[PDB]
Amino acid sequence: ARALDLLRGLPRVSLANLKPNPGSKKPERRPRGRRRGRKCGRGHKGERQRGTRPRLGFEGGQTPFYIRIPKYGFNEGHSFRRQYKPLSLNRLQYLIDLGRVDPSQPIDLTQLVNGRGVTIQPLKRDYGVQLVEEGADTFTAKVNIEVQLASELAIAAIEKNGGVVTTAFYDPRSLDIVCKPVPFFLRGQPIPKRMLPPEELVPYYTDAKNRGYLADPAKFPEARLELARKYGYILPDITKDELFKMLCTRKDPRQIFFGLAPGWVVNMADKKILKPTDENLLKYYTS
Amino acid sequence: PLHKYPVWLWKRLQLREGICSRLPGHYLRSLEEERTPTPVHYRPHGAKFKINPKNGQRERVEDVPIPIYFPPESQRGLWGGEGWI
Amino acid sequence: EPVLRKVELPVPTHRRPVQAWVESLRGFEQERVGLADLHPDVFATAPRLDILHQVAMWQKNFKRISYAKTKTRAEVRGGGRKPWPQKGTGRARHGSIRSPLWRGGGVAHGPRGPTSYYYMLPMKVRALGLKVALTVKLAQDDLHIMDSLELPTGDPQYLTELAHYRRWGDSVLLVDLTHEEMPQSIVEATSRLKTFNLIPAVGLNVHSMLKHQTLVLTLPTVAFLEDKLLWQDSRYRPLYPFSLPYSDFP
Amino acid sequence: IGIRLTLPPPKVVDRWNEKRAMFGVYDNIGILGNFEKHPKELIRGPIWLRGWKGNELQRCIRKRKMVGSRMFADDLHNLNKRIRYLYKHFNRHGKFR
Amino acid sequence: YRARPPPRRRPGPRWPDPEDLLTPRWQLGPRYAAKQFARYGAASGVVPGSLWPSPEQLRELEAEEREWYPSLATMQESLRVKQLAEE
Amino acid sequence: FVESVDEYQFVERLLPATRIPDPPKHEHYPTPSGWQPPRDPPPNLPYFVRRSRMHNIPVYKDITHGNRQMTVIRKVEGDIWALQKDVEDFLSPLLGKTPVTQVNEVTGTLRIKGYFDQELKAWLLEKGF
Amino acid sequence: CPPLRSRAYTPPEDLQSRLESYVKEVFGSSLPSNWQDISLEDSRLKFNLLAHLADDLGHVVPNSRLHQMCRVRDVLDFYNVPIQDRSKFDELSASNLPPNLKITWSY
Ligand SMILES: [Mg+2]
Ligand SMILES: [Mg+2]
Ligand SMILES: [Mg+2]
Ligand SMILES: [Mg+2]
Ligand SMILES: [Mg+2]
Ligand SMILES: [Mg+2]
Ligand SMILES: [Mg+2]
Ligand SMILES: [Mg+2]
Repeated sequence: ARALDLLRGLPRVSLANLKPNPGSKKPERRPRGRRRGRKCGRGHKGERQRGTRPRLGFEGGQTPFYIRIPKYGFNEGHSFRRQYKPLSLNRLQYLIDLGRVDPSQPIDLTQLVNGRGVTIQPLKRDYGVQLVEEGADTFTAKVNIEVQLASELAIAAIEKNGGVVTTAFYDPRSLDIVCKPVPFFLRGQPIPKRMLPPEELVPYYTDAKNRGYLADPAKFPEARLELARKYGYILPDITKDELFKMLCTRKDPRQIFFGLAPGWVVNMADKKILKPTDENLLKYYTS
Repeated sequence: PLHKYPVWLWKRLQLREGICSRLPGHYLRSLEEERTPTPVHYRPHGAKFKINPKNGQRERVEDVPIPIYFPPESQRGLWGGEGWI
Repeated sequence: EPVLRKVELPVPTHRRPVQAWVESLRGFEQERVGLADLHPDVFATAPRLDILHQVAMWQKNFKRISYAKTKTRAEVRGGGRKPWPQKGTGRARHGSIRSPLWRGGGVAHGPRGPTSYYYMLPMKVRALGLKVALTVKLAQDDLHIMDSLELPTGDPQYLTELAHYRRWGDSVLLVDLTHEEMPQSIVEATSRLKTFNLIPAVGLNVHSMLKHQTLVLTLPTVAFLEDKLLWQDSRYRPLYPFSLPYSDFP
Repeated sequence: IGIRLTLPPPKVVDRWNEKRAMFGVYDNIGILGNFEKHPKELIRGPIWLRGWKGNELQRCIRKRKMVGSRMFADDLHNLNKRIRYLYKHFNRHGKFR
Repeated sequence: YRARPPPRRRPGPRWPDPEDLLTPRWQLGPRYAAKQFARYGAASGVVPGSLWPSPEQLRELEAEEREWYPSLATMQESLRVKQLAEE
Repeated sequence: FVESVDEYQFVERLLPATRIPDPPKHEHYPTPSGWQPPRDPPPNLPYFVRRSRMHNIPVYKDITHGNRQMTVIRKVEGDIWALQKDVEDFLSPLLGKTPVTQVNEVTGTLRIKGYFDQELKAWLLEKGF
Repeated sequence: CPPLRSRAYTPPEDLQSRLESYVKEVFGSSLPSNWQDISLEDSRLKFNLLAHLADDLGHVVPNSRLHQMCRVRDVLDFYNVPIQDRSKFDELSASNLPPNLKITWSY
C-alpha cells in the first residue's frame, strides 16, 4: 500500500523516533510561574482556600436537601428481588442465522451462554433468562428452547413454528454451574442436585399456561390448542416431524446437565466420569 | 525489614529448639489444643442459621463469647468457670 | 530444490499475500534459496506509529517499581516538644524542630514507599503492536526469513562477517521457534556476541525489534507468529481465562 | 557561590550489556505462549506490590494487611500513623467535594 | 547473548509440607487436594474415593436439607391452606 | 465405592469455543434477521469496507456532550477520500445541505455529523460490502 | 569470505532482449504475443525468473518490492531504474561546485 511505500523512503523506525498520537497526551498544570503561581487557583483566604470545606451535602446550616425529604421504600428489599436477563426473539433468530446457536440440538442456558447470546451474573441476583415478545414476526425457526420466564406471546411465537418451549427453575448454586460448567469441573466437587423452587414460585412452575417443568403433561395439549385459537394459527402436530425425538428431550427437575446425573464427578485430565456405588450416596443423589 | 515468621508464631516456634523440644509428645499436644470452654455467662444461639424477622431472609449466626477475667484467687478454689465480667 | 512456502491460514478475499526472499545461514552467498508468502494481515497492515509508541511505553513502564522513599516530619527522630514559647521571644514561632522548614527536617511531599506503575494495555492492542512492528520491519528491508539458524561452524566471527556481507547492520535479532531445539552452532556463536541476540519465539516483543536494526526469522517461526496473531482477531470475547480448557484452543 | 569549577568524570553507558539487550523479552509470554502465564508474573519486588497499583493510602492499607504481622514494631507504628494521617487528609481535606 | 530460558508453570501438582508453619491453612485442607485431582487427574492427584462426603457429613447434609428445603408435597400443602384462608 | 466410565460426550458438549463460527449456507438471502453475506467477487472500487468479527457492516452511532450525534464507518482500506465523496453525494439530497465529515486516514475511519447508521448500512450492503 | 560488493547499478542496453531470453527459458520456447502481460501469480516461476536476473545482473529485487512484481513488465520497469552508491561528501564534491565554496570532511 501507499503508506508502506512512504516508509521505504523514511529513516528506520527506532526507539528515538516514537511520538504519541496528538491530543492523547495533555501536559499537566503545576502551581509555578506567574499565571498559576500566587494563590494557585484556590481563591482568597477562607474555608475554601485552606482546604477545610464542609462535607458534601452540607447546606451551611439549614436541614440538607437529601435529609429533609421523607424516606420511602423504593429500594426496600432490592437485593432479595430476582432479576431475569431478557432474550428477544430477534436476538435468538439472529444467533441462529449466524450459526452461533445450534437448532439441530436443544437450547438451554448453557448453550446460549456458550453462544455468547447472553450474559448472566448469578452474583448480581440474576436467576436466568426471560423470553420476551419482541420480534415475534420474522421469527422463523423450529427449536427446543429452555427459559426460566416466558411471555404467552413468545410461547405462541415458538409453538407456531412447531417448536417446544418450557420453563424450568434454577437455584443460584445451580445457575453459576450451568452458565460456566468448565470452572465447576475444575473445583473437583461432584455435581449437586438442582433444588426445587421456593414457595411463591411453586404455583408458577406447576402451571401448563407457563409451560412449567413441574406442570402436568396431560394438561399441555389443550393449553397449546387454546393459545392457537386465541392467536389464530393452525396448531401443527409435532409427532410427525423427523426431529420429534430432539423436541421431546427434557432434563428432570433435579438434573442440571443433560447426560450427567447428580453426584457424578468429572475427571477432566483423563476424560473419565467417576460414579459412586455406595447405597447411602445413591439414595442421597436420587432424591 | 521483615521478620521471617509473623511475630504471633514465635511462641509456637520457640517450643521446637530448646528444653521444650525434648518435652514429651502428649504434653505438647495437650498444650497445643485450643478447644473452647462451655458457655457460662451467655445464652448461645441454638442453630447454625436463623431467619431474620427484619427481612425474612435466612442468615448465618456465630457464637461470640464474652471475655472473662479470672483473678488469681480463683486458682486457689473451684469456680465453675464464672469470672469477673 | 527451491524452498516454497504458502499461507495455511485463510486470507481475506480483497487482500493479496506479500512475498519475502528465503535465505540460509550455511553460506555467505546463500541468499535467494527460496520464496515465501506471508499473511498480509500480520505482515502488511497499516503503519500505526501511535500503536508502536503505546505498546513500547507499556513495555518499559509496567514492570517498573520505584524504590525511593523519604521520611516525613512524623517519621523523623525527635521533634516532640515546642522549641520555645510562642509569645515570649523575638523568634519566629515553631511547633517542632523537625518541620519541613527546618534543616534536618522531614520532607513535605516526597517519594513515598515502594511504588508500582503496573497497568495493562488490552490484549488486542498488544497483538496489533506485534503486527505493526513486523510490517514495519519488512517495509524498510530490515526483515529476513531463514530456513534454519544452522551454521557451518560455531566460530562467532563467521556470523559477524556474514552480516557485514549482507548489509544487515550493527545489531541483529535472531528468533527461533523453541528454546530447546535451537541449533548448537548458533547458540555457541551468539553466546559471546554482544550485538547479536538469540531469542525463542515466545520471547519476541516490540522493544527488542525496535532496538535491533535487523529482525531475522525462521520459516517455522513465521507460521507460528501468523497463527497466534491472526487468532487474536476472529475470536469471541472470553467467558473465563484462556488458560482453562476450551473446545478448540490449544 | 555554589557551582562546580571543573567538569565531572565522563559517564559511559554500555547500551549492549546483557540487561539492556534482553530488556522486555517475554513481555508477550501470554499471547505467544498459550496463556500459561500472565506478564504480571514477570514482576519482582514487594509482596504487596506484584501486579497491582494504587495511591499512597491504598498502598499502605495493603502493606498493613499483607505484611503487617511480620514487620518491625516501630515500622508498624509508623505505618499505623501514616494511615491515620492519610485517612483524614483524603476524606476531610482538599479543593473539591 | 542468548535469552534466559522462558518462564513456565510448575509441572505437576504441588504438595505443601504440613510440618512447616509457613504453609497456610488452605493448602493443607481437603478442598485443596480435591482441586489437585481435578486439574492433574488420578495420575498425580489424591485417592478418588475421598471426593464424596463421609457418612457423618452426609448425615449433616440430610439434616440441612430437611430443615431448609421442604418437599413439593408440603409446599403445595402450605399454599393450599394459606390460599384457602384468603377466600 | 467408585467406578470409571468413558461416557463423556455430554461433557464435551458443555465446552465452549474460542473461534466465532462462519455463518452457515442459506437457501436464499436475506435471512429472517436481515443478515446478508458480502458479494463475491468483491466490488471493484478504490476503497473497501471490511466486516466486523461477527460479520456485520461497521457502522456505529456515537454521542458526545449529550447533544453531538455522530455516525462512524470503520475498517476502511484503500482510498478513503473516494468513500468520503461517495458518502457526501449520497447523503446530500437527504439533508439538503452537504454533510460535514471528518476523515481519519491514519486510523482509516469516516465520521459524519448526525445519525445515518441505518441508511449507510443499507447503502454499503447494496454496494457489496 | 568474498569481499563486500558495491550497491551501485547501471541498467544495460540489451535489458529488453535479455529479459526476452530469461522468460522464454522459464515459461518455455512457445511464447504468446504481448509477453509483457505474462502474470507472475505462479510462485515457482516468479522465483526462477528473479533468481536468474539476480545472479547475473548483480542487483536483486528487495523483500519490500517483491509483491509489486505482479507482471513481467513490472520486472522490466524495476530494472531500468539505476542505483548510484556513494557517500554524501563524494556526491557534493563533484556536483558542479562554484569555486568560492569549500567542503571538508572530518569523519
Ligand atoms: Mg495566578
Ligand atoms: Mg509573591
Ligand atoms: Mg485551617
Ligand atoms: Mg512525633
Ligand atoms: Mg503543634
Ligand atoms: Mg506553637
Ligand atoms: Mg532528613
Ligand atoms: Mg462513544
